Amino acid sequence: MKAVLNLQDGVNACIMPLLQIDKDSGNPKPLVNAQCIDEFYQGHSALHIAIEKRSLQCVKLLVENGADVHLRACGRTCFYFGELPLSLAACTKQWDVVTYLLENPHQPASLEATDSLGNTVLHALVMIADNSPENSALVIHMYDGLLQMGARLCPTVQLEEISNHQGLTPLKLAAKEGKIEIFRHILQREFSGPYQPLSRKFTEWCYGPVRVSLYDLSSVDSWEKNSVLEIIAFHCKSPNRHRMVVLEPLNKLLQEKWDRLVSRFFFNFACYLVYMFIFTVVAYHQPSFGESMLLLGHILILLGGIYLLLGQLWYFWRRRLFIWISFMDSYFEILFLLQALLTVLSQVLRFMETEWYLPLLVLSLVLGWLNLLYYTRGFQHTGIYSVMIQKVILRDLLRFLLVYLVFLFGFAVALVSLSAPYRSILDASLELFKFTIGMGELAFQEQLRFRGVVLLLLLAYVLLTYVLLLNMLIALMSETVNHVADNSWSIWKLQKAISVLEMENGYWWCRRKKHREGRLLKVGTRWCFRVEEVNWAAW
Amino acid sequence: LVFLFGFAVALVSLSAPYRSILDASLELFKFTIGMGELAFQEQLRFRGVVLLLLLAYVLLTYVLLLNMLIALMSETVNHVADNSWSIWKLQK
Repeated sequence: MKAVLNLQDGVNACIMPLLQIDKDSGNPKPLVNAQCIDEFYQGHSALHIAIEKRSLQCVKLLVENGADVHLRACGRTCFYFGELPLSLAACTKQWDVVTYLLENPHQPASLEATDSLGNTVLHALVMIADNSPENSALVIHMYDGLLQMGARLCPTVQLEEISNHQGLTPLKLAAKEGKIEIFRHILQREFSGPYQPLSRKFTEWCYGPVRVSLYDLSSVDSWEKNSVLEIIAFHCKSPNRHRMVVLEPLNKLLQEKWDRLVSRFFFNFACYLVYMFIFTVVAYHQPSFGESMLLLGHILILLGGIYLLLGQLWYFWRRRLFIWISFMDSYFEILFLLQALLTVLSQVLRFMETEWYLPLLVLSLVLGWLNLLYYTRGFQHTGIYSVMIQKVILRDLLRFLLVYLVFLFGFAVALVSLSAPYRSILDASLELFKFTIGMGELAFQEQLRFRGVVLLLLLAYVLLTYVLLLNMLIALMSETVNHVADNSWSIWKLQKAISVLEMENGYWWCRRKKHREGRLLKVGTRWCFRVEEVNWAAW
Repeated sequence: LVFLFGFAVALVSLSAPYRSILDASLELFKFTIGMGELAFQEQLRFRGVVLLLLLAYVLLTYVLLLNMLIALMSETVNHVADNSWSIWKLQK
């Protein structure tokens, strides 16, 4: 290794005696496939050094002498290249080296090898990719080159259908990690010519600016498990998961599924409005002819609460297991579960005959209408700007409230201790808050117990609560006036995609079957989806 | 409107507002102009929870108004660049 590890071009002249000095002399164990044991470069060996040095004669000589090509480096900020000499050559843009490594170097390398994680060269190229305009060209060029060469060498195996150790493929791995640049290229691979079979888009006809294409569909949820549509929507922690859903193969597919399931959305909306009206009417007409209807209303409310609780439970601990929270996009499922639990908790007290049921029955009424805003997503385009909520209030408003509560309680305790409350601090605490939203009461105590000393301290609480509000407003404005983007269409489309993917399964009591999109077309010896596209940017 | 009606009917059902819904709706709306009451009375059996409902109502109203103001500011930022004189000329 130290002989190879050099920067001079002439150091290849000293390995010539060493080739046969150790080869034909003892060495029960092999001579050249030695690996480092430093626990950070376990398996680095000597071939990796030769390949990394941008050298071609050294790697030729080592392979000729009998070096092993299937040697993996383990250990190790790390540099992940695929843990294989072929993957290392591919990732470093060495066409001459990679061609020789698998064409005929004696004991040729395999294009379908693993690296103890299930990844192959195609997985490694996707994983190291980037959204930068420079790396994308290299990744696409090498991916296409290796794909073309695989058919030339071994056309009996599909390199792009080899599963990872997590059940993933390069197409799905590019979607989970968020590599949009290599994802879009894979979805729209043309390859017109002798390499037509290894393509995914088959243009049908073109006339003027109009084109008609047939996209291949290995990314449809129906008749598939762990499909690309679920990975891009559920098992994806990336900020660009919304920009990967407006691509041409997916946009029309989601639109034709949303148009099919738009009646059930409003049917559920109506079935929820009727339930809320009945609940409000029953709650208003408290017991403290018409006596028979009250029992029926209570039974209906209990049944509705049980149904909602069962639905939310089946959603949580039976389908979206291993949620891992990530980012709280399920902002309304928790509220639905809370309302469903509170309703049944309030209604179960009839057997207990406890007067404490009245407050809870009120709370379920407050959340119910508050949950009605959930359905404001399919109603026209309403919801494109409704997503301007819960942007930073999850973080900024939390700190604002934490500071405000401390500044409230400290001043309240100070006012109580200094002094017109007598023994209770609740009165002063509520008066301090009423001084903000309402009118309040500003006076010199009760002209007793010294008095007047407490007034000077009150002049600072108002200033603090004013400046905190000003800072919060400034932060909110500075997060909106600048950094403003028209990327709302993508957010609304992602919300509609999630809703469509949820409604496709059906209800927990009547599991509806699946429906496959596209027709079983054939292009040569393949389900396809026809998309028209009009673009007046010709030339 | 739906927020105000839901809170008013909840407060009416809980027994601070009193009697019917229209007067309760007036009491809830009065908080928006600036004047409000938070004494929550003392003869009410279910006190405290009324205070929680009022706090939730005022917080929701404030956040809704802030979001509306932000949307108005964002909209006015866009179409202010070079359309002041032309509209007046078209009206003339």
